[PDB]
Amino acid sequence: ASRQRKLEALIRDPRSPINVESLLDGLNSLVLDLDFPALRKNKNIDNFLNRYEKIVKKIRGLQMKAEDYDVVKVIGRGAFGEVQLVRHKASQKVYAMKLLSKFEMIKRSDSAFFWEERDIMAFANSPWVVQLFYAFQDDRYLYMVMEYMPGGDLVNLMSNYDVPEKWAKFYTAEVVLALDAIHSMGLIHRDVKPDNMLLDKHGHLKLADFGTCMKMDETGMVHTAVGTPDYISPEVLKSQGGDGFYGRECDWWSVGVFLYEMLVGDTPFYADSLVGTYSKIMDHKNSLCFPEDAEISKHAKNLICAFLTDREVRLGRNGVEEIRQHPFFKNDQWHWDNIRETAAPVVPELSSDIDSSNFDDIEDVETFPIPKAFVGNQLPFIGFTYYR
Amino acid sequence: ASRQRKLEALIRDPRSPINVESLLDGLNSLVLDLDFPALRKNKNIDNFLNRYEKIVKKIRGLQMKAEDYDVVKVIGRGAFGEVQLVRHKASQKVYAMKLLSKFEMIKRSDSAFFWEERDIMAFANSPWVVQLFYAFQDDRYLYMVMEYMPGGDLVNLMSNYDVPEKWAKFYTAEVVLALDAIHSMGLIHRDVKPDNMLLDKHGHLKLADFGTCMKMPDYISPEVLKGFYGRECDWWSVGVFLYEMLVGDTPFYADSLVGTYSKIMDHKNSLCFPEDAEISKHAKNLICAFLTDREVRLGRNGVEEIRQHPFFKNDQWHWDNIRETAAPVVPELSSDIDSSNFDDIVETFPIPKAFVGNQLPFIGFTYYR
Ligand SMILES: COc1cccc([C@@H](C)NC(=O)c2ccc(-c3ccnc(F)c3)nc2)c1
Ligand SMILES: COc1cccc([C@@H](C)NC(=O)c2ccc(-c3ccnc(F)c3)nc2)c1
Repeated sequence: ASRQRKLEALIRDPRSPINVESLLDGLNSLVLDLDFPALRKNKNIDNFLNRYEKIVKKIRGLQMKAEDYDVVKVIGRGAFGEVQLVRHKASQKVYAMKLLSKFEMIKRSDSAFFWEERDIMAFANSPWVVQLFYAFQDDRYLYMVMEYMPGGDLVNLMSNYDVPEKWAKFYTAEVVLALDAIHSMGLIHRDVKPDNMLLDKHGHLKLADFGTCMKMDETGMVHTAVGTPDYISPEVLKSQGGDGFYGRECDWWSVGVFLYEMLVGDTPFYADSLVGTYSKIMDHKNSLCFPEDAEISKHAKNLICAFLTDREVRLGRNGVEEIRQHPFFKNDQWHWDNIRETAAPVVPELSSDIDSSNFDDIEDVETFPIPKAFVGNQLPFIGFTYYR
Repeated sequence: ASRQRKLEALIRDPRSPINVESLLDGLNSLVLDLDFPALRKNKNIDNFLNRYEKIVKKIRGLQMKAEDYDVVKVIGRGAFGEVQLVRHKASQKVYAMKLLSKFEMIKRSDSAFFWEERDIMAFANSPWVVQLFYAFQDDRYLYMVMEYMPGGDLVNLMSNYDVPEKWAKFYTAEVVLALDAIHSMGLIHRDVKPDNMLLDKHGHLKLADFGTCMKMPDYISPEVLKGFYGRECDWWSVGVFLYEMLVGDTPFYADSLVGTYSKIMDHKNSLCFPEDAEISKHAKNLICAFLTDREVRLGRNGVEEIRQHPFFKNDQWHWDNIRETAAPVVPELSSDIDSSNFDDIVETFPIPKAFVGNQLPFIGFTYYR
């Protein structure tokens, strides 16, 4: 039949919401939401659960789960969970596994952010994005098994090394190509910073933490929770108070803040309080001054000022090409088409497959209540499971 | 990787409860049970339905449905629905489609019977069972698309024809082989009768109506008229069937129902063959062999003792080739929608306040051959 080929095409497609893994999540979520002593007083619910008792226990055994991975060490912490350095028990392969608590996401009213984060890492097929091999879930958490990045974040690098300009040219250029890939996918990052810039086994850049990512409207804009204030742009610091819009330019601001921090040493709009940091970002024409002691070229000064302006005249409105032709980026080391295949400034010297010397030691769990009626706490997480 | 091959094996298997069609039923049922104005006041339910709004409307369009079939005529009626003679709009192929109301099955507390009925017709792969090509559903009904049997039931045949013994030998033997196939599958029919015995385009037998089937009042046996009971209760009804064709009336007939029940319990005394009736000694012997107490009945120790009974001897057919020989009454049918051998023959669920789950018993019913 002509309709049956169209139906089988939808189920085979991994982007589709009615794939085999998503359909299995629907069944697991339905049984998890229904299987309680109170809800089994309903005749329809009791007879359904008894039919699907044995097969759901079988599928839970066969499907991927937290018990398949040994937790080596906690390597990062966030709002709704943590990032664990893990080893798969069967294959002995090392991964970085991000956890996200379902209770905390439901409680704090933020349970849509992970969809774009899963899709960016799973489906970008880009060397600038951290690849997602497996996504899975249980009653408590969502899991995202990713390629481990043993070189560590760019906060680690700036603390340990006094960064010269040739190194800054490299890492900025990689950030430019990384954001261009995200902008090409139809997305604004909203939270570009050294914490979200990770270094691989070879010392080359990939981006992680795509929680603040939102898909652009048809114009190239987006219309509500924010990152750290040091790297946030002034147009974002007005839109948060009542409606407001902003485009890809807000990411390019943060590249200017990033390029300032490596060369100078401190953040350009730094203050003791948070209110001071916000005020300096709004007054960026007057407050942006380069320290006289600081070792910075004229071209790098020019590029930071080109990024750190009002949105309407900023560098990166009219494509990436104007950023790429800027004289700062000229060198006799790499070109734009081959930067990721050249030798990195800092190649990590790693002692083992579970070496986390480039990550700092992380310092050290309420569940859902057993409900009276149907609440549907697992329904927002149907479709999350993914197998490469 | 070893677990993923086992998981994909379960989903590919059409007998399995977690196949692709059953998983799609789970999604459709979840959306049907949840999509109401009251339940959308829950944030989790509203955001789930908005994600799966467009794709569920798309799958409902692509999947099989009642609108794909033109209803020619209603050919039977039952407790929870009807049997429609139908034609598929695309292919122009004629089928018999059984409807079953979801409201009536939920209300009267009987919503497990259809599983064995679907599985018997879908998966028997036997010439004695009516084949199920497609099973599907909507919010209101379950549907079972079957091969049309234009020869009609054996009630039709006994009314129209005065049935001789050579004809009775044939139709009884086909019933014996038909029940043997059902008994081989691990099932007791519980309701063997002329209404449930249909004749195909060639005048050969298939069984329909497998509602009373479970896995191991004119026609009901005395052991059922109280406990537990085996395959022997079907073999009683073959004796009642063989009596009705040769004699003309039911052996334990009464005016009231209470009279019919009493005569079945007193079957040693009440079973008398009319003196006017044209019946052999061997056919008398076989009816009496079937119409006894369960403990000494014909058909306890396999079908072989029934097959070797002298009544069934003839110079027409053998047991291995009976269904390939010429039938007694071959139907003379004028068209693919001829229903001359069939006689001429709606409250919904309330919009609920909370989650009730009225579609949950019907998850897994959809089947595509
Ligand atoms: C809002 O809920 C959250 C819960 C947990 C964490 C976070 C944020 C703060 N962290 C990340 O997104 C994040 C994700 C991957 C990695 C990573 C990737 C590859 N190799 C590594 F070695 C580490 N690092 C950091 C947020
Ligand atoms: C449970 O509620 C019910 C709802 C409707 C009906 C019935 C029972 C009484 N009828 C049947 O089962 C039944 C009878 C004949 C045919 C059939 C099969 C093939 N070719 C035909 F021409 C007719 N198919 C099915 C019960």
